[PDB]
Amino acid sequence: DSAPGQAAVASAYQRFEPRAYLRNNYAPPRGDLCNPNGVGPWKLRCLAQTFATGEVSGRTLIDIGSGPTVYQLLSACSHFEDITMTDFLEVNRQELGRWLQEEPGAFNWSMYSQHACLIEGKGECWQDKERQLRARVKRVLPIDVHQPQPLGAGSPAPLPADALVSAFCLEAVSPDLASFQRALDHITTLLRPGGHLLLIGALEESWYLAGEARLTVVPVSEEEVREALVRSGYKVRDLRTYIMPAHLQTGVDDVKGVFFAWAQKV
Amino acid sequence: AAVASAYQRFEPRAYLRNNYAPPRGDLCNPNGVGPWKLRCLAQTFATGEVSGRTLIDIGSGPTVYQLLSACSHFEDITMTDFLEVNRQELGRWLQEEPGAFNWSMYSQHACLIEGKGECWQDKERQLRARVKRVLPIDVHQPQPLGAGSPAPLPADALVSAFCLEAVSPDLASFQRALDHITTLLRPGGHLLLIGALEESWYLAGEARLTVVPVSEEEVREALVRSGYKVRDLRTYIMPAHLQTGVDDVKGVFFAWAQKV
Ligand SMILES: Nc1ncnc2c1ncn2[C@@H]1O[C@H](CN(CCC[C@H]2CNCc3c2ccc(Cl)c3Cl)CC[C@H](N)C(=O)O)[C@@H](O)[C@H]1O
Ligand SMILES: Nc1ncnc2c1ncn2[C@@H]1O[C@H](CSCC[C@H](N)C(=O)O)[C@@H](O)[C@H]1O
Ligand SMILES: [K+]
Repeated sequence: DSAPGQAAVASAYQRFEPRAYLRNNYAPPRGDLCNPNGVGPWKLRCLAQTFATGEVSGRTLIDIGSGPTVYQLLSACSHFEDITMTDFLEVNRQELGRWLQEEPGAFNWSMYSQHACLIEGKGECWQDKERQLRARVKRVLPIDVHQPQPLGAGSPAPLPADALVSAFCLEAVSPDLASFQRALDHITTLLRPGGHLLLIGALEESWYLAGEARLTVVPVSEEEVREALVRSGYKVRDLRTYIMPAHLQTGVDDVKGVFFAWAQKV
Repeated sequence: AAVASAYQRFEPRAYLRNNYAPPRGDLCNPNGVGPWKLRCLAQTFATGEVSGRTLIDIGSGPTVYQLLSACSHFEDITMTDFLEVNRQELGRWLQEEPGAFNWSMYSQHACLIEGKGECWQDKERQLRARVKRVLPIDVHQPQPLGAGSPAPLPADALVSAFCLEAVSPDLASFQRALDHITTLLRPGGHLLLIGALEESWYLAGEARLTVVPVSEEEVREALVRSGYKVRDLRTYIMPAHLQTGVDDVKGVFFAWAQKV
């Protein structure tokens, strides 16, 4: 079973809104980094503090379902010299490309880049951060989390990878907890034993709007998320919860919170 | 008595490209003169020992960077300059009009050095908040603001960057103009002064201006001669890659002194 639900999301995402998605989630005021209790700051804080331990370093990194965004690698690029970026839609790989080349009409991430520099407290100016990322991002490859080999056979990516990053993928492209738990299993086939996984997801989210489609996805929870990481060969080192305030409960989702997980593969 | 007429020819927008656009205004290299200046101010304030209610910025010119670290410690500050073209240029930045100079790059790097987690927009609007007025001034006057000015004298603290040395023909009229502004300060109030070292001229478009060449120890002697006690005085040595054709400045000094 379970392949029908998956096919439902692949359909829902063919209506996907590359630049509309950014304007409505990462441009102000939904993305206001001035607010220190808010959600942009929190995600970036979790990423900066985790790499601050230095215990997550190496050679190769893979972003799992990057979408058309980068904030999730900002604090992370000073620590890996080979970044792999991935998404399922060509039109999202193409919007990232609009940003690696530095065109006008590419999304201005600079206000995230600065906040990350501020949190890391190393004196870095956001332009050198943005130059570092554009150096280390070596490839941008198609991804499907529901395959047994998510990039395909003989993929370009240097494998195994030393760590993994993923923001709002699995709980957002999986229709049932079984689909999730197996997708989490698929990407760990890419993480070398002893490497680290950094995850960010929605909590108790069952429906959201990708372009025009109203797709159906798993109401996942903090405790289910732990249980699923252990089930796949990790030990959970960190697991933090953000409670979604009233200021951003549009009517686009039933998202009640967001979680960050740091787990290491045994 | 003979006074620097040369300043009516001073283009503000060309001074701004000369000094605060890159290379000198590229804050990415941290051995550079821009970062260095901002550090001195943040460090002096992070002590909390400079604090109060009122602050006056003398010879501000068309610049604002010198109050970024400052506005978190004084609720009422006023900015001053001799020339109207400059008070107008501050006007357009504080009121957010167009044609206004983009200072964000400097706000950004001040939020970075302090490390309060500050949004650089919050820093900018806190300053626009706390600037109350933009008044003219002549530092050679025994009273440089005129009588009965809107300003709340005596201030808790003063700031001045690249002013006195850039407006005095010789050491003594500089030493005089320093005397002239100490009169503006509450005893026990603090002075934060930045200027050029062994500079003699600089360019501001068509204007070609004259500076008296001063040294670190000369700069110290003049502060005690005005009734100050220096709690810090440091020197930046202008590196080759910032020696362009806009002046002959050889270094930059910073001073933290307390009126006794
Ligand atoms: N089978 C598949 N296999 C592999 N990859 C697939 C598959 N199917 C689809 N993808 C690709 O996953 C990407 C999901 N993408 C948007 C979803 C998040 C969205 C959901 N609603 C709650 C949540 C939203 C985001 C922000 C917040 Cl705060 C909230 Cl509330 C992540 C964006 C980026 N990573 C980000 O961090 O913003 C997308 O680019 C697909 O193309
Ligand atoms: N006689 C005088 N009395 C007081 N200020 C004067 C003056 N003659 C010129 N000035 C001002 O002193 C400034 C010197 S350069 C401006 C320095 C400024 N604080 C900065 O950081 O860039 C000029 O703006 C000029 O208008
Ligand atoms: K000068």
